[PDB]
Amino acid sequence: SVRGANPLMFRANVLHMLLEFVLDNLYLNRHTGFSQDHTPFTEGANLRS
Amino acid sequence: TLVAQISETQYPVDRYLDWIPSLRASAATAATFAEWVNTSMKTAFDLSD
Amino acid sequence: LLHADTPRLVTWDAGLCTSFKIVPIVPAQVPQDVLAYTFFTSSYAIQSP
Amino acid sequence: DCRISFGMNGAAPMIRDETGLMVPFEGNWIFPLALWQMNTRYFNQQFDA
Repeated sequence: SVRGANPLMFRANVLHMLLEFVLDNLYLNRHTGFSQDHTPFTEGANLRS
Repeated sequence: TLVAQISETQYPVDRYLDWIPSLRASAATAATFAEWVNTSMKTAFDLSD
Repeated sequence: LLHADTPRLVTWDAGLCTSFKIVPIVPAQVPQDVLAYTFFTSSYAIQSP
Repeated sequence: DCRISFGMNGAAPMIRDETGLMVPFEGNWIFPLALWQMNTRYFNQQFDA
């Protein structure tokens, strides 16, 4: 059936899912740029672009 | 003298227009203000360099 | 042995560092015959977090 | 914090005071200019009448 799965193999599938979660997030955050707020909604905060 | 009026600088100068609303200018905001001061004096004294 | 593939270690990301998102499941109840439509902020096209 | 609540079944609408109280749409009020700038569209609909 295309709508069923073997219940005795959930742990194996879940374990592989967690490994995929970690691998997909192996990145470094990058500094892009900023600009000051021209509106009074914030007290002159610097906002990322 | 003029930049200290619209920013947070320890330069000792008498503030006479503190009742006029303004914001705490950042480097980018102050740079545009400084550019305007530059051109104004250049036109008055007829400078091109 | 002569030439082995070099893995990609350094990769850069310039977006939000999140992996969880919020999705609506059932639409709201606007308009309704209890509260006028002027109450809701969606009537003013205000963006919401 | 100036959240506005509609009244039910003939009750008058109320707005939040700085101390936290709810007051009806009458009397003498004191508003910083930033408040009207944030909610220019909403305040016009509710207050003009």
